Amino acid sequence: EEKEAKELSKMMMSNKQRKLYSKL
Amino acid sequence: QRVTYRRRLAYNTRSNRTRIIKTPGNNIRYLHIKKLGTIPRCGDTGVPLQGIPALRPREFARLSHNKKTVQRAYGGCLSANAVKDRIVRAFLIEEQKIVKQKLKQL
Amino acid sequence: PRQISDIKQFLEIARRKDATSARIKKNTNKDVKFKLRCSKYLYTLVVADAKKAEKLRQSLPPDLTVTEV
Amino acid sequence: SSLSVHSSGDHVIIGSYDKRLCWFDLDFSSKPYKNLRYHSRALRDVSYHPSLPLFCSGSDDGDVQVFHGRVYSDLLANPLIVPLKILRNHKVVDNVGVLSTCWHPKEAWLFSAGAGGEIRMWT
Amino acid sequence: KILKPGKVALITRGRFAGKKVVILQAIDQGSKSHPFGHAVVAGVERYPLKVTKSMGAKRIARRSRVKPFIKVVNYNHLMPTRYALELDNLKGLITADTFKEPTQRSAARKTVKKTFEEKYQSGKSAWFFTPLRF
RNA sequence: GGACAUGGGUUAGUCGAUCCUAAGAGAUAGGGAAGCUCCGUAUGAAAGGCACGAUUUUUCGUGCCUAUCGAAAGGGAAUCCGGUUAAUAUUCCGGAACCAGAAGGUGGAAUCAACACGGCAACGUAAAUGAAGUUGGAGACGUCGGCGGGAGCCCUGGGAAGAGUUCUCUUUUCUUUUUAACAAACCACACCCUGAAAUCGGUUUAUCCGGAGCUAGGGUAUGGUGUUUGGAAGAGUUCAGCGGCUGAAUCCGGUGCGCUCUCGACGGCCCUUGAAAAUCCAACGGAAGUUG
Repeated sequence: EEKEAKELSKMMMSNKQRKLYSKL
Repeated sequence: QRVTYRRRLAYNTRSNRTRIIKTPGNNIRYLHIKKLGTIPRCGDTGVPLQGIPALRPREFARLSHNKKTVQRAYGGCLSANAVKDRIVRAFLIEEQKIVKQKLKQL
Repeated sequence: PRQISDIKQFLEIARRKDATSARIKKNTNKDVKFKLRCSKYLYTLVVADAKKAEKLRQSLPPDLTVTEV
Repeated sequence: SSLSVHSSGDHVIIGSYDKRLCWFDLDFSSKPYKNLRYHSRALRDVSYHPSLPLFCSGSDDGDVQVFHGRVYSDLLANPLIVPLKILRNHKVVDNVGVLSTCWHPKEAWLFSAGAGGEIRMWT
Repeated sequence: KILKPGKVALITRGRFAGKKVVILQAIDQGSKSHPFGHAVVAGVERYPLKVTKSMGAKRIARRSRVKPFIKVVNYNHLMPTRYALELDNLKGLITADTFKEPTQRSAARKTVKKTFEEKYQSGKSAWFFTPLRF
């Protein structure tokens, strides 16, 4: 479940908010 | 059917340009049209530039950057042959002054 | 005015909030015109097929105001 | 790079050297319905399974990306594109990876061709 | 025979006009895809900026970065030049197979970029890395 | 009755004025003149700016470079169709667009190979940072002559609706057969590529062109008053009924030393060579610069 939760970045560009996951 | 000017300007002038249309109501009418646009001239040879439309000056402001330019040095300012002559002449004269510098330094 | 050649584009523009009303125009050649009044353009989709016509009409959102010829 | 066509004929998938998979819905827009930029190298081939709602993309990085694409004839039902698997452990020779991918006509079997001369049958 | 692998030249036609390139390999005979005397070249698309005694190593490195390009160019569109640039890293990496294979095209472009980095940093071919003002 | 009396009537982001400059007017600096006032318009003027900085002796330093008025025929941002009143319409009404300015928002594009790729090339693509400075273009241009293209008009062969004529003749005489701005897609003298041309060829109505690359072949650009569709047939028009409503039709083509306008490519003429400026765009330059 974690792999698909972490890799679900469909076409969203600016909506992609993996900045928070990369710092926090 | 005869027509009239749509404006209060008589006197067909270079700004009072009209065109004949048939309206969906079966009427012959004038449409007042603007002067034709101009393709930008080349800066060195003076010929029209290739790849750019013929618009009025203010009308150019509505185009994107690529539509007003050519992807080359001086694109939208000089023609291809003018740019090529600039490139060759620059390089050759730089070669000349290098040779003269070598000759005169000794 | 704008012509739309894609049905799902017509639905997407209808989904967009700028859509205000819709007209269904039945022509004499059994071709329907689905017209959508937006803020800036009248988007028109020419559907020549009858079965695609009414499935699209029921596909249109219920909140949108659809009007007869 | 390459193109594949849905069996229904209303959907097209475009593989690109720009590391992008382009899903086009022919009844939606001339613009791509979805863009996917997961591959790290130029994407070589895209193929849709003739029967099962799965499609795959083979790129030069050696990874084969497997997607589940569900298509309904309804106008409301936009195609559902979801990641399903990322097949790895494929060699890269002369900076060339997965060159061609093919789908079994009956079951979910994927044939992948590498640059080293190996054919992988992912079951 | 003034156009040989390793000769510096100038491009006068195309997007990369006025840029200095090195003849990677000459196809003077021609090819089926290019029925003329073409030659593949590697050039500098964005020349590095000038540097000074001052500025930190960060700024000097930031201004010393170089963006290359690789292109098949006709002889009539190339202007040959007396200076010559050679390095064994850039011998034989390019071919027709490289152009068809886009990943190889990008890989060759990156290799040309890196090779130009050590060359510029080492201070060789300063003329080749100096932009031409026309 | 344009007379007399009483009321009513002119609706604009898009049409003009306003903006710009022209010839020319006209302050200021100055100098004349007893003065009224005259001359003078970047001149014998200290005629204003812009940028950098841990804040500098918490009393500022370091750099870098011209009024105004004057055009309802000149230049110039952007609107069309149908309808409507007793009288107003590109102004109102319905429908459909467009321009400029402003802010942030959404989607996409570039970027850890900082500021995109393709095409041999002409150059193309939905994007694709660019300060000071400099430079270029557009705006922006005579007159005449034919040639070619388009549009409207004129003309014309059928079809369909009514109408005129009908002693006789006339498959006919007439009328109606309409499609705007705007939006999208489409569309070949200049330029490029290969190739090297005399037994010289190509070619216009008009003899120009070619080893400074002809012919030929393949490309690129320019691109509507063109075609196809949206607008848009629901409109307008024509006819048949009904008591506002209901039925139909609004079709398919030709032609040209034709007319008006316009466009294109040319030719002629001058001891005549046939505005400026506001505005607008571009280039060169390279300042700055997992998030951002």
